[PDB]
Amino acid sequence: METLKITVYIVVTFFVLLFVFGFLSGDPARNPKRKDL
Amino acid sequence: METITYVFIFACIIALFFFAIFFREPPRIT
Amino acid sequence: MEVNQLGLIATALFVLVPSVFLIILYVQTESQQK
Amino acid sequence: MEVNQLGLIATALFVLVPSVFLIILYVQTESQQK
Amino acid sequence: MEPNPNRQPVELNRTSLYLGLLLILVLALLFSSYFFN
Amino acid sequence: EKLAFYDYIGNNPAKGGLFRTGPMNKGDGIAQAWKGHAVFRNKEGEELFVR
Amino acid sequence: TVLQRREQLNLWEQFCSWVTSTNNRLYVGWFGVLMIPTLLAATICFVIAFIAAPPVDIDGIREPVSGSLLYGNNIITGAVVPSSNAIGLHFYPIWEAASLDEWLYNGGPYQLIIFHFLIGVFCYMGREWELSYRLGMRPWICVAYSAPVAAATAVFLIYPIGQGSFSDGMPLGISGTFNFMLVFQAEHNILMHPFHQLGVAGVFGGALFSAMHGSLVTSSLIRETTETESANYGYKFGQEEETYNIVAAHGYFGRLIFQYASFNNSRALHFFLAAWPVIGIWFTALGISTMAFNLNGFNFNHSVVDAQGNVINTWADIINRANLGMEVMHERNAHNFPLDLA
Amino acid sequence: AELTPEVLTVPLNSEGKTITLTEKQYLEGKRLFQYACASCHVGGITKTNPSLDLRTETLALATPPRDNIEGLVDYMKNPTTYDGEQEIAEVHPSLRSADIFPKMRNLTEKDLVAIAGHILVEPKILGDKWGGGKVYY
Amino acid sequence: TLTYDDIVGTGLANKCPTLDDTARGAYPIDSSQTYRIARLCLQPTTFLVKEEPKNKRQEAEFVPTKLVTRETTSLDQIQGELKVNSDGSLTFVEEDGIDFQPVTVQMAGGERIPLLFTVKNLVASTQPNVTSITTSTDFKGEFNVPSYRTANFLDPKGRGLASGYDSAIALPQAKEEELARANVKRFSLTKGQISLNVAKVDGRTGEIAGTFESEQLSDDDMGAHEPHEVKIQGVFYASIEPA
Amino acid sequence: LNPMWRQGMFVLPFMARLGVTGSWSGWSITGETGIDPGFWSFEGVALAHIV
Amino acid sequence: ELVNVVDEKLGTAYGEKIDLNNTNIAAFIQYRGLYPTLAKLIVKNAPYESVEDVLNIPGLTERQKQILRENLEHFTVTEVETALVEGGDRYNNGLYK
Ligand code: CLA
Ligand code: CLA
Ligand code: CLA
Ligand code: CLA
Ligand SMILES: CC(C)=CCC/C(C)=C/CC/C(C)=C/CC/C(C)=C/CC/C(C)=C/CC/C(C)=C/CC/C(C)=C/CC/C(C)=C/CC/C(C)=C/CC1=CC(=O)C(C)=C(C)C1=O
Ligand SMILES: CCCCCCCCCCCCCCCC(=O)OC[C@H](CO[C@@H]1O[C@H](CS(=O)(=O)O)[C@@H](O)[C@H](O)[C@H]1O)OC(=O)CCCCCCCCCCCCCCC
Ligand SMILES: CCCCCCCCCCCCCCCC(=O)OC[C@H](COP(=O)(O)OC[C@@H](O)CO)OC(=O)CCCCCCCCCCCCCCC
Ligand code: HEC
Ligand SMILES: CCCCCCCCCCCCO[C@@H]1O[C@H](CO)[C@@H](O[C@H]2O[C@H](CO)[C@@H](O)[C@H](O)[C@H]2O)[C@H](O)[C@H]1O
Ligand SMILES: CCCCCCCCCCCCO[C@@H]1O[C@H](CO)[C@@H](O[C@H]2O[C@H](CO)[C@@H](O)[C@H](O)[C@H]2O)[C@H](O)[C@H]1O
Ligand SMILES: CCCCCCCS[C@@H]1O[C@H](CO)[C@@H](O)[C@H](O)[C@H]1O
Ligand SMILES: CCCCCCCS[C@@H]1O[C@H](CO)[C@@H](O)[C@H](O)[C@H]1O
Ligand code: OEX
Ligand SMILES: [Ca+2]
Ligand SMILES: [Cl-]
Ligand SMILES: [Cl-]
Repeated sequence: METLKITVYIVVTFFVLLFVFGFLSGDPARNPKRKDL
Repeated sequence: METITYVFIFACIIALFFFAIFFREPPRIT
Repeated sequence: MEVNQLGLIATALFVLVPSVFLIILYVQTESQQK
Repeated sequence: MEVNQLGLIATALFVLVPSVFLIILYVQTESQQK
Repeated sequence: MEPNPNRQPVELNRTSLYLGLLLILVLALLFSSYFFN
Repeated sequence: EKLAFYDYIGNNPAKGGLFRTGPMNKGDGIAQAWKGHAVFRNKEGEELFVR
Repeated sequence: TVLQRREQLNLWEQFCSWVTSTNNRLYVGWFGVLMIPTLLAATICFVIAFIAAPPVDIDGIREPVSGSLLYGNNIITGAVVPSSNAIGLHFYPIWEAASLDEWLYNGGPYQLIIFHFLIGVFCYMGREWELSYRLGMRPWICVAYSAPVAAATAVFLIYPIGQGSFSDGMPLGISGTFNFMLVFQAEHNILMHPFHQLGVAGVFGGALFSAMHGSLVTSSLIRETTETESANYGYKFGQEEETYNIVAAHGYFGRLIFQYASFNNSRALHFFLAAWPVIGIWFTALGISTMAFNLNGFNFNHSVVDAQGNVINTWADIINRANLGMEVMHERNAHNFPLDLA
Repeated sequence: AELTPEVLTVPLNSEGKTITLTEKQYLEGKRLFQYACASCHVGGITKTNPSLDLRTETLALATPPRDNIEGLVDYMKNPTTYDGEQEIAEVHPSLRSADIFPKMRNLTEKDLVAIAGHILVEPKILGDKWGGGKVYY
Repeated sequence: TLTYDDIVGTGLANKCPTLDDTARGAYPIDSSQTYRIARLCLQPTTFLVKEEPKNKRQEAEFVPTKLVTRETTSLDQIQGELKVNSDGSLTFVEEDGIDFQPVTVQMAGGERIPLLFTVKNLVASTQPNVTSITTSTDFKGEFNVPSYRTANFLDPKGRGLASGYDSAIALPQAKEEELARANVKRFSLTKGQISLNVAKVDGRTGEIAGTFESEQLSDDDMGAHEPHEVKIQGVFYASIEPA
Repeated sequence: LNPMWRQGMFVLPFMARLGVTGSWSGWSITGETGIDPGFWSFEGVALAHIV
Repeated sequence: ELVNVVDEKLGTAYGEKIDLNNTNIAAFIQYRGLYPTLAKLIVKNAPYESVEDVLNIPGLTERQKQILRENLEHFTVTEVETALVEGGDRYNNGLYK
């Protein structure tokens, strides 16, 4: 159960970090019109 | 036999989802 | 569980007969001259 | 008579599945251009 | 996608339909007694 | 009892039928217990054996 | 270490470009990065539990309720059963149980499913915003979808929180849904609550307006086909011209009622089609979410009294008799004291 | 049906003397009963002890008898258990414990008489519904 | 030393107090003075259930089980008279306490066995001539095992003993004799047995601790099916005081 | 007296032949209780084949 | 055969009077002077071989004994029924209004 807990914690942290750094990576500029936001 | 029947129908529905999305008639502008 | 003994064939034919009707119509549409 | 309770659906699908296969194939042959 | 050159049309003429339905129905008439047992 | 149960023709695989479907338990039943070894004797007390 | 950071940085940018690509068959996006694993986890656990989970002690009284198909249910009676009342609002992941057998007895699957499901649909809502931004659309489809999201959140999260137990969240099943509705009426008189009445106007009206709009556009399609063709072939995907005569449609509807009851402005009309059901569902979601804190439907029990002081019953009092029947019977082994206070 | 002087005539004491309440008295008693008592005694039951109700037949068998104005007024000053053996002002609102049950403060003799009259009149109007609980709703 | 907030959520609240390894003393008994057990605690560590074989001659064994109702199993705050008998033996007479817990354990293969783990109305006695309680003192006794559900409990079709329907109302014209065992609820009352093996004694404080083994029947679902035989092993703690 | 071959089991003996003998529910085909098969129980084998 | 023991008890004096060995304590409210003081003493000191044994409860006052004698006509005794006395049901049997 301990191994499963640590595994899930890592898995969740992984996806949440992708989400956060993803939206930090100049997301306003990812659109078809004014890409200089 | 009942459980098999319910799960069979469900599984056919999931398969249908797959074909309806990935093997749809492609929308085409003419 | 003591289910109706005809429930299985009722459900199978309910699925099979109209599905087959549609499949017949679809395939013979695809095979028509395009 | 105390017959096998799956005998009915076994016989029904034995007839229907290959018969439907043949009907699908026949009808889509007829609908091909002549 | 570019079309697959190996496709071929399939046919079942009417006589073959009748022959096949006869085979299936007679096989059913034969084996059904054993399915009911 | 496991050894006695092997010495019983209902577990012989050459006793079935092509359309006798399902588990062996559907035929003779679900085996519960060995009844014990039957010894037959006549009125003179000679031991007799069933063919 | 030197330019290696730039080989890592462009690789990150390639990943960002793929995640946010307008050319994936299914849009991924940053919301999709959270949505995809949580919906898959919830779906997989739900399917396995619906087929095979053993009975669950929903009300914490060692009285396990069977929800799965293999344990004697059909499609209509089956459910994934809410977690035990002994757990209450405590967080009960797999690793808090001594065993999977314990986790199953106590309704662990329910919590795993609803929490992943709710993350998933909140991210599905964010994803609807995100793709509209990538496509150069206006942004508010996600606002319409916030109505079903609010409603799901009310029955799986807000109501359990107010009542102090996920054992009172809506079960994941067809008959379990009806059980939730009946007990809700007994304990909150939701039928007499104006937010549920708005909900009904929202869905009755949405269905009415769907049929109305559908019939009026269909009624005024321009002839582009013969009688042996489906009229649907008279429209070609992406054509510039409108496919029906909205002047004809308005001329019909304006005479059906009167001229000024009919929309001639297609944008006003389609805003109305959006707003009516969406607002109705917002209010009914708020109904569940505020009856979660026991501000309940109107209570006119014994409101009408004659000159001597005898109660003169109204239809509200007959409703009360039905509510009492459900109240006294529900969870027949769970109450030891005279008031059902949650 | 009407709220008549006969309906409003209730036993004053255990010796058979009656009193005829005014319609104003009854309505004040009903208002005061809601103000200080209905949180536990709505409809003549007792939420924190459902074994004891406010039916006249029950009050008649209490010790001392509570099926009359003076008995009920005495109860609101110095409540006892059903057998009269223990004084329960520490856990039941009364004039004696108005310091800890502040809604009893400023209640006059007339107020207690009105509350008592309401309790005796209400079953004459409602019958078994008074003290009946949800079965009778 | 520990407070509720130190303990809450840890599982320690389901554990009985323990004694140090140094507690191997002797608690003197004065035959002229009366005694009581001020607190008896029983913490089960193993639930075994006797298998029910098909062969009526294969000796059945107690097999291990999985607890599925979490850390809700211990008996505690039990008190009663500790009598000094003519022969110097002691007899504990249980008077009150949290002396039962419903418990569900699961056999291999999934079968759930609910039981009312209990020492209700325990009377347990030592050997004679117990002039002091030592790590050689033992208690043996019997207790009552009442029905796992009490008389108001209603089955899923609303049938019960002191309440509920008395028939299968969803089968209005079915024959009733075949459903009698499900329709007519019965209230079980059986006997259990327990042994307490004292392993530690604090002679100064009157505290003792050790292991127990108890045997009793499981839930019979108000007569609907045969109960199973259960063996419970665990640890115990007791504080003795003059009364 | 009720082993797999009396019960019409066809793939169970093939899993057992190569060392899969326990269920996640705690039993083993040799009659043990409280065994831990790890992932590779009969159920884990079945799941692996579905995936 | 199989018998519901509570329904059976309704055919005895338990169904007609307050059974000092079985009836739930709220029934003592039916008569003057019995609840709660005597009712508690009666339930605690049960069972009784005959109704008159209720007069021998240790510690009764002289007035309490007089009150009990006045109410013996409303009492009965039958054999203790486990289903009615387990669960603390004589003190709270799950019935309110
Ligand atoms: C190698 C193949 C194989 C074998 C040896 C087994 C063996 C077994 N199966 Mg499994 N099974 C299999 C494949 C197999 N199965 C497949 C592919 C499926 C999916 C359909 C199943 C689904 C299945 C189920 C649901 C069950 C079994 C059960 C069993 C047991 C009973 C078998 C029985 O009664 O058969 C009966 C065999 C027959 C009646 C023979 C049929 C002969 C056909 C009809 C002849 C057709 C002739 C044809 C039409 C001629 C055309 C002529 C034309 C060319 C001119 C036995 C251990 C049973 C069991 O006990 O489970 C615990 C059981 O309930 N099996
Ligand atoms: C998007 C991926 C994702 C997310 C968000 C979750 C979320 C959850 N999982 Mg699931 N899971 C996933 C994928 C995910 N899972 C996958 C791929 C698997 C298969 C390996 C699982 C297998 C699994 C199991 C078997 C179980 C869970 C459980 C849970 C719940 C507890 C998790 C926890 O304690 O984390 C620990 C918390 C952290 C690690 C926090 C670190 C993250 C950052 C630093 C902080 C985030 C929180 C904060 C509010 C910031 C939010 C930012 C926001 C703007 C995005 C939670 C609902 C449990 C459950 O459902 O309980 C009922 C459970 O038993 N998961
Ligand atoms: C003729 C039958 C009839 C009528 C007139 C109504 C009418 C109503 N129902 Mg009921 N209902 C019915 C049958 C009917 N119902 C049946 C058979 C069932 C199932 C048994 C229900 C179940 C039901 C539920 C559960 C609820 C209602 C509710 C309502 C109210 C809102 C309905 C709504 O928005 O629909 C959608 C229709 C529209 C959005 C179009 C507008 C409709 C309005 C009412 C017409 C206005 C006319 C106007 C005042 C006239 C002026 C003329 C002008 C030219 C001067 C409305 C009073 C709700 C309620 O009670 O709220 C208080 C509610 O919660 N209905
Ligand atoms: C004619 C009578 C009538 C009518 C018209 C209604 C109508 C309604 N009731 Mg009321 N009710 C009634 C009688 C009625 N009721 C009676 C008699 C009782 C007492 C027995 C009740 C007690 C009651 C309760 C307790 C509740 C309702 C609620 C509702 C609303 C339910 C629909 C909804 O919330 O959509 C909103 C949309 C959703 C809930 C969908 C969420 C979708 C999520 C986000 C995604 C799901 C994806 C899915 C899993 C997979 C999709 C497929 C896949 C292939 C992609 C609707 C307004 C519910 C409500 O107000 O909820 C807020 C509610 O909780 N009613
Ligand atoms: C025997 C005797 C005496 C006989 C005499 C008979 C006689 C001659 C009488 C004449 C005198 C006379 C008429 C007297 C009248 C008496 C009288 C008042 C009777 C009462 C009748 C009455 C109350 C009727 C009520 C009708 C009623 C409630 C109407 C409400 C209308 C209503 C709620 C409308 C909803 C408003 C709204 C915005 C709806 C939009 C819905 C929708 C989706 C539209 C979609 C849509 C709209 C478009 O617009 C176009 C374009 C397209 C594309 C499209 O999608
Ligand atoms: C017991 C648990 C077991 C679970 C195990 C699950 C693990 C799966 C691993 C295998 C993955 C392969 C599958 C790919 C299928 C696919 O979508 O391709 C379709 C395209 C093709 O990929 C495209 O592929 C192209 C290259 S090529 O086609 O591969 O050559 C490439 O050009 C393009 O960028 C790329 O997008 O992929 C995409 O459009 C982008 C990713 C799609 C995101 C998937 C969404 C899943 C949501 C689930 C929500 C709940 C579902 C329940 C509802 C019933
Ligand atoms: C698990 C799911 C499995 C699903 C399987 C579904 C499909 C299986 C069924 C296939 C059936 C095929 C039948 C084809 C039938 C058919 O097409 O025949 C005619 C066919 C003629 O073929 P030709 O080469 O002339 O091509 C014409 C084309 O149009 C055919 O596609 O010959 C054959 O197919 C050879 C086999 C002949 C068999 C003939 C037997 C007829 C005799 C009647 C016997 C009964 C009476 C006996 C009296 C005693
Ligand atoms: C809840 C907190 C209560 C409020 C507020 C009031 N009463 Fe009460 N009442 C309550 C209890 C628990 C009991 C039973 C006490 C016991 O142990 O005997 C009672 C009893 C009475 C009675 C006696 C009823 C009988 O049949 O003998 C009377 C007459 C009574 N209560 C009147 C009363 C009035 C007038 C109140 C408002 C001023 C009132 N009660 C408040 C609980 C509570
Ligand atoms: C729980 C986690 C907490 C994290 C807290 C973060 C604190 C702030 C640290 C910011 C780190 C992210 O730093 C951010 O990364 C991405 C990729 O590397 C950079 O680069 C991004 O922006 C540029 C400019 O729009 C885009 O052209 C480019 O496509 C994109 O990759 C951002 O310009 C930088 O600002
Ligand atoms: C439960 C029982 C289920 C049994 C199901 C059996 C399904 C069998 C499916 C048969 C599929 C036939 O596949 C079909 O072949 C025909 C030719 O034969 C193709 O048709 C193609 O050839 C023809 C003839 O030259 C052209 O006129 C046509 O324009 C061209 O598309 C179809 O594009 C294809 O859809
Ligand atoms: C994809 C695998 C699905 C897991 C199947 C359910 C868990 S495993 C399942 O549990 C049952 C009850 O304990 C047992 O009776 C049975 O023998 C066992 O196979
Ligand atoms: C698809 C879900 C996969 C779940 C994985 C659970 C691993 S479980 C783990 O596995 C080991 C290897 O078999 C065993 O030795 C060990 O005893 C067991 O606990
Ligand atoms: O859990 Mn489901 O239900 Ca909400 O109230 Mn209280 O708790 Mn139970 O009773 Mn009524
Ligand atoms: Ca020892
Ligand atoms: Cl319920
Ligand atoms: Cl309660």
